[PDB]
Amino acid sequence: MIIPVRCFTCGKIVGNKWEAYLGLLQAEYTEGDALDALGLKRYCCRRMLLAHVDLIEKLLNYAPLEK
Amino acid sequence: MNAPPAFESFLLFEGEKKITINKDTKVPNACLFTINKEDHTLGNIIKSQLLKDPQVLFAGYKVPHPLEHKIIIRVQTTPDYSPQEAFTNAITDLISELSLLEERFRVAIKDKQEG
Amino acid sequence: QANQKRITTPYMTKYERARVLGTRALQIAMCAPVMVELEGETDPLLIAMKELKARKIPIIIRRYLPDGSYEDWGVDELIISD
Amino acid sequence: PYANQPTVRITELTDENVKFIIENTDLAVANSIRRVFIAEVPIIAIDWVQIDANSSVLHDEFIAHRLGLIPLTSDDIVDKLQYSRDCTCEEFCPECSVEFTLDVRCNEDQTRHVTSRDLISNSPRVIPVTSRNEQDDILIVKLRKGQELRLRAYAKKGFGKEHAKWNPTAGVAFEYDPDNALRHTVYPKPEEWPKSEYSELDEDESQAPYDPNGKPERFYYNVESCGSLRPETIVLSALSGLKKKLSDLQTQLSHEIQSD
Amino acid sequence: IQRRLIKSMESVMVKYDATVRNSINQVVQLRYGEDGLAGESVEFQNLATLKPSNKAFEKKFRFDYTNERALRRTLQEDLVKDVLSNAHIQNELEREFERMREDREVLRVIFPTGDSKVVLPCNLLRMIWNAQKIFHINPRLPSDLHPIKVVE
Amino acid sequence: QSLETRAEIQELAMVPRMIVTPQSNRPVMGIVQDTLTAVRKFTKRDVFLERGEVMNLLMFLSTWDGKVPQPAILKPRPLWTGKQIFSLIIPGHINCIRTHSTHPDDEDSGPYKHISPGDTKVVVENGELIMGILCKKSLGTSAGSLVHISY
Amino acid sequence: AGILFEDIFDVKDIDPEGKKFDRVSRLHCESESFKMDLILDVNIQIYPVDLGDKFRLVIASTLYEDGTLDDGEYNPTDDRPSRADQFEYVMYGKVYRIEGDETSTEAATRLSAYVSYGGLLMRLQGDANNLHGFEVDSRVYLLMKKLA
Amino acid sequence: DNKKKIIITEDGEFKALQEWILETDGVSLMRVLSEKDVDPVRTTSNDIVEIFTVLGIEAVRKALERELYHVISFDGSYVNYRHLALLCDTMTCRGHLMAITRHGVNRQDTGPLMKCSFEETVDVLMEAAAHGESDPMKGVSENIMLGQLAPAGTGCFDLLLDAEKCK
Amino acid sequence: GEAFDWLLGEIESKFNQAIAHPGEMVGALAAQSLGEPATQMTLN
Amino acid sequence: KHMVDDKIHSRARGPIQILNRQPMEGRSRDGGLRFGEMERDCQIAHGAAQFLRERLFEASDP
Ligand SMILES: [Zn+2]
Ligand SMILES: [Zn+2]
Repeated sequence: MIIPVRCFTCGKIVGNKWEAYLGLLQAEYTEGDALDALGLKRYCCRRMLLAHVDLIEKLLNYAPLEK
Repeated sequence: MNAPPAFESFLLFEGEKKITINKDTKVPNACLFTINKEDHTLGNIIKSQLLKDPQVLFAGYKVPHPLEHKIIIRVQTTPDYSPQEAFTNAITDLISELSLLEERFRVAIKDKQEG
Repeated sequence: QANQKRITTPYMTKYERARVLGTRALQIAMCAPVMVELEGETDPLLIAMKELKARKIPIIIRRYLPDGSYEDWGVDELIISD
Repeated sequence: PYANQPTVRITELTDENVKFIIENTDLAVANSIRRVFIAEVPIIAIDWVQIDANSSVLHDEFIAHRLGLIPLTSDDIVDKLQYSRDCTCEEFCPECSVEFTLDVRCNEDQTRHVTSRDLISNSPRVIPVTSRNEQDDILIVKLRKGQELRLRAYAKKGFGKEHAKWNPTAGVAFEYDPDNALRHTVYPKPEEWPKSEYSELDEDESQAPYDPNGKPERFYYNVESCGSLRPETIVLSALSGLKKKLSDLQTQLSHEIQSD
Repeated sequence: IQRRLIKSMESVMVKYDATVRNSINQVVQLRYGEDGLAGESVEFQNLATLKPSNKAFEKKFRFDYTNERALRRTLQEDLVKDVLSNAHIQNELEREFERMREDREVLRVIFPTGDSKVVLPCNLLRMIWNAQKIFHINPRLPSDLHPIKVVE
Repeated sequence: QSLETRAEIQELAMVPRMIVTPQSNRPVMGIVQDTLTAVRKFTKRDVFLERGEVMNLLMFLSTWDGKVPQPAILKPRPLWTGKQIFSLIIPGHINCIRTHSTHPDDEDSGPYKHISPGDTKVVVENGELIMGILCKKSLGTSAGSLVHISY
Repeated sequence: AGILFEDIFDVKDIDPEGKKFDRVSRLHCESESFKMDLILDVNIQIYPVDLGDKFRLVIASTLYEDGTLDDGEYNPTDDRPSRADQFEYVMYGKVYRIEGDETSTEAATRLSAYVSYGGLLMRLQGDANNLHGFEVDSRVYLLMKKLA
Repeated sequence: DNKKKIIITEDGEFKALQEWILETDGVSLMRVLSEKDVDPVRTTSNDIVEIFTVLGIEAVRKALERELYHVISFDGSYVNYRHLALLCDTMTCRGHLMAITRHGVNRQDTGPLMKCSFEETVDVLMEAAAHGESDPMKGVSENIMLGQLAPAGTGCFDLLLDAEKCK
Repeated sequence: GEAFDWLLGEIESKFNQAIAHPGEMVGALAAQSLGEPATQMTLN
Repeated sequence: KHMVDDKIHSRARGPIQILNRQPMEGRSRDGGLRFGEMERDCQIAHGAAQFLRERLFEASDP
């Protein structure tokens, strides 16, 4: 639902790159160039950022249980 | 339900010996070293160091089961030598090699950070 | 039936071996005397197999014939293959 | 019958990785060093969580697992701390553990990013790597107005054999014989394969001529750090840990030999 | 089909008189498989006297006790002398060949198609090979086996 | 749940007693996927094992007398062959002739019948794999294979 | 001495049927002193052999220069004088077949000894006079050296 | 060669003569056999019922063995002949073609309890009640139902203690 | 002679081992041997 | 969805059904595994009469 912390394969930290990745994408980067800007050179970490679906943004459309 | 704790690969159970030496009766001057809570990391280096000893006739290791956490190292030496002595010398040589490698890596790091 | 002429095989069948070993192992487990010597065996099955190899199981196999008669063979009288 | 005399040559040293070469050592020694980089170099990581309040959309184990994987600077503290197995204290103490606290509440209308910057420690030396004084902070959870996350973590000493969260590496590239001279690989079509970065061959030549008398020497390493330890600290701690494994093994060996 | 077959044959069993009988004690087979042998121990073999011609059968199975030098190559000196001199032995070998020829005709009426592949208990060629290797038989030297000993 | 039933199963239904089936007088279990592809690759003619590799493999022989066999190649460098190690795996002194699946049908007629160019024509003698590439035909569930002859 | 056969051979062909294995090559050779054909499987990876080469082949029952049997077991820590010191390529195998042109009545004029060096096959065929040392299921050594 | 005419030449070799054979789509074995220039010795059929009606119980035994073997081996498989022989003897040991069905298996004198195990449980037990049939408990099904040791394998004999050998 | 005598003994022992054992449920065994291959052969 | 932890099951003298005093059916009922007709036929072919009696008499509903 949320960006993983580490790459499943190598263990590189990708948790701090989702927001930067999105900011680069709205900056008219291609996904490949964006992944290059964040330093994801192994295709495992590129897999992590490139195949992520941010479902938490949809789960935050529901009001919480307590106000 | 059946997951062993992850520390069981590294930690010795109470009353369990780290290493056990058993005489191999098939051939003379051979021993089996059953080392608990170790894996290929030490087995491979100990075996390969023992292969550098010309007085060692056989040096092999196996992890009998990956789900279990022991290794067995079989060492056969020449009659004038001993498998226990060979194993001891192999560990001593590995320790000296790693000490030298550590000191040289410290020197290389110092050179790289300095210039 | 004339015991002087028994027509059945002189070999112990696999089923005879199985049941004789199981029976004797139960007898040993129920504190029956052992007929062979023992080094350190405590499993009744091992003791029963040792007794069978030694040919010292005190059991008689009563093999029934289709006509209704029977033939009694001592476990020591049969040829143990396996 | 005696030890190798390995030499070392570091070809790159940054804060992110160390690229070096070990020569005149056995392949087993090189691979055990490589394995210890991953599995027997201790670091500090969150291994105990107490959720006092979690109104977020991720359940408690999700947050706990996520906190465990945040790297914590472990450089000089990991050698000093003890394993909780070895500590003579109760569940915790400052000699075997580091206390973290996290307390965030989304009161404002925009989504609140609970990041690793919100992990407040009692020890200034052991902090989240991203929080160390660029790279953004690791995201623990996004909160909506009215959602709240309050927890209390304890970080422990461990290595990658127990859990990958105690693995300090973000990839260990290991290579040897870049030109296939030992023929430990057999390419069906050697021309089809790209050249290693460490290759020394002219482009017409696909692989080196076969070396019948050759042995694996000159192992190339690129140890990338997740952040907890410096890459050179990972390598030094790996060598020290392997040497102490061998020393303990020799001690137990001596007790077994003399007891016989 | 499996259930039907099982319920039809479930109680058929080999009895201690070696007959195969059902629960009613009726006789289904006087010997199991017509040969009283279990199916685990049997194996594929070849009948060597089925396919060959009369000339080839004669040449391969008729012991030739007239060729002195051939016997000298195959057998040792005392065996050669006994085989060439004695006529009782020669008659024994002649009747051996006649018995094999009768067996040949019996096989020819059993297997009207020339298929020598048969399933039999003991793999005699493999046992012969085992004996050759266990006792280090030299195929190039004359043997000390009397053909009368083979027949008997 | 009893010694009698335990003895029954141990003497009748144990898997080694179940290797050959009465259905078709052949083995019911044989060597299977990875072990079969690998034994085919292992018994090829150009498989040469080094001293350390050979000792590694001999660690996994339960029925090993502890004697390292004399390597098939002594010089310029000691090398054992895959057939030389499978010979140690093969039990007893069994004798077996088979043919690898790629055995050409016109090879048993011409010359080279007993020295096969393709290393087909499996020949095991006295429990040593004298020659040939092992495969389904030699280690599978068919009749007359090495596993059958071993049983 | 322990030598069953010795001669100088000349590589007349390599892999007539084509390369079957990558690291192994079949040599069809003929000598001059005895007129014996040879088929030999050699590991060309470690001991390459080119067409037209000329080598000395020595089938021996033992490696020790003095008559002394071998145990068939690998003893690398052996300091005795071995005749493998005088050769480049050495293999160790067993004779698994001896054919001939014998008849039911005549002995063999030509023999054909087959040896297997752990799967690397050799056939040495020629006059039966030169192959009396060969007996089936007997261990031998190759002892082969290249010469100019 | 399975349909060719295999003869033995005067020299003693097996020779496969390549001859014309006819395959019909129906069966009148009774009539076709009695036709001029038709071989009344090798002409056969795959309809085992007609073989039983024309040639008899042993002829249908052999033919049924042949047809089952053809069904089993057509896919290259192989089954030990004793299994086919036992199945074919079961279907022919009572002089008629005993189908492997309730109409052939529950019509023999196997005992009501064995029959109820297979099929027609209620009809079989009701027939046995109406006729006072007695099951002698000879088969394995009957003993299995009563929880007794089946006379099968390890149950086909008795064990006695040897008093003279316990010494 | 030694090889032939050993061969005779081996043939005798293996033949006596191939004899069917009283108590073999050859009927159930045959039903299984004929029904197991039936599960592989084609329906159409 | 098929995780082993939702499938692993064992029994040793658990609850029994009311009508026939045999083990229950299912993991959820702590039931026993069915020793069916085909298992009976297999063990008849094996010749294991005491094991067959144990499974069909003594381990089910004595
Ligand atoms: Zn990665
Ligand atoms: Zn503490």
